[PDB]
Amino acid sequence: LDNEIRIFRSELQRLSHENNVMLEKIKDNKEKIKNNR
Amino acid sequence: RYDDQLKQRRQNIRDLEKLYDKTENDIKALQSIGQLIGEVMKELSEEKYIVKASSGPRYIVGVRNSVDRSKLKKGVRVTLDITTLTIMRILPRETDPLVYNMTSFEQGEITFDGIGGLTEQIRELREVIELPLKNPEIFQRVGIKPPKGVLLYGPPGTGKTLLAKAVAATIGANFIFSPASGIVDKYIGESARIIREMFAYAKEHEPCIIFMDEVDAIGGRRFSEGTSADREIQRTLMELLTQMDGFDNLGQTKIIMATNRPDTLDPALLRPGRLDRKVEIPLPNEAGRLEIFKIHTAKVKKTGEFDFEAAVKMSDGFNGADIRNCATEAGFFAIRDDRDHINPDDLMKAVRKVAEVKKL
Ligand SMILES: Nc1ncnc2c1ncn2[C@@H]1O[C@H](COP(=O)(O)OP(=O)(O)O)[C@@H](O)[C@H]1O
Repeated sequence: LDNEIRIFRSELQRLSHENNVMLEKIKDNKEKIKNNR
Repeated sequence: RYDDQLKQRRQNIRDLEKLYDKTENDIKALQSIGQLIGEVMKELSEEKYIVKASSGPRYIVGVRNSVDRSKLKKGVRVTLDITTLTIMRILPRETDPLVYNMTSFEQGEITFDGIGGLTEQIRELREVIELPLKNPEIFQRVGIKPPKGVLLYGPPGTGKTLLAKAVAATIGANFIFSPASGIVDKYIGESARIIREMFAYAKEHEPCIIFMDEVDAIGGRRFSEGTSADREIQRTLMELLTQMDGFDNLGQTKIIMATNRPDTLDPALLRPGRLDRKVEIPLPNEAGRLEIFKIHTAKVKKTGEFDFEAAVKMSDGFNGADIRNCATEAGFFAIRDDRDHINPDDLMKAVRKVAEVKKL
């Protein structure tokens, strides 16, 4: 199962990119409301 | 090993797609700033209506493309912008369930009504009101015009609110009831809007009965000075009359009213042909009070006896609604003697205070 970690690490590298992205667009709106509050 | 470290991520992401869509929803609403509320007097053209705001003035306005000019007529409630003042949207059904509420099971056709006191009334209203509703295609060809309305007067403290609630429920009629207080208590100068809605709602749920107490409140000044400050106390009678004249008296809507002081009534209308049939109502008698005391007192853990007969013969000069008090006038002495099953001694001295309570 050597090819496992050579592969199933790749997806892990992806979802971190998927997480930090979605983590910010909410931060964007999270500040807007305070500007209009 | 390196699989579980990822399996927590597909859960992570979907746990944000929920979060995102919310924070993206709200901004989609904040741009949609508020509006202002009004009401209509009349109509002039599809390009120009009239309104009356909820803060005084009587603007003139235009109207947007979408809304049907058909539905826009008098009486309607309206919404519009703040600067241009152009009407866009409508909201009907000025709900106030504290005001009224339906009794659909009153359209059961077999409902219970077995409280005491009165039989010929429930016997006769059945005559006054059943036939014009169930198969009224005969009142025309015979020749006469049936009664558009009714009035039920009497002394206070008699429990008639439940009566009219009942007999329209056994007959199988959709009953609704609203006092004439909140319509003038909650709603000072926005009242008669409720009236017409109370009928339209009542219409499309035809057949149906009305009931409404404290009806002597519409009078107010009754044009006691003709000043333009009591427009509410004046118009609130107007919209009442114009609407009940609009029934045509076919046999799918009838009306009931009530108070204590019919001599205080406003026969500016409601006397001649609107509330045509006037019906007084009696008080109990030598056995009705046992027909009454068999109701309330029966519903509590007494000792079990029949001093009622020897009791009420001592009673006299006795109104009706003082009886929920009379039992509890005794209930406030059973607990004092640290009891569960009371005796008639509390009842034999029950009224002995209550007779003086009628003094003031
Ligand atoms: N005939 C009756 N049978 C049972 N209860 C009655 C009767 N008459 C009056 N009551 C009592 O009086 C109260 C209802 O009176 P109410 O509806 O206030 O009269 P009105 O509508 O004329 O003011 C209730 O608590 C009820 O138990």
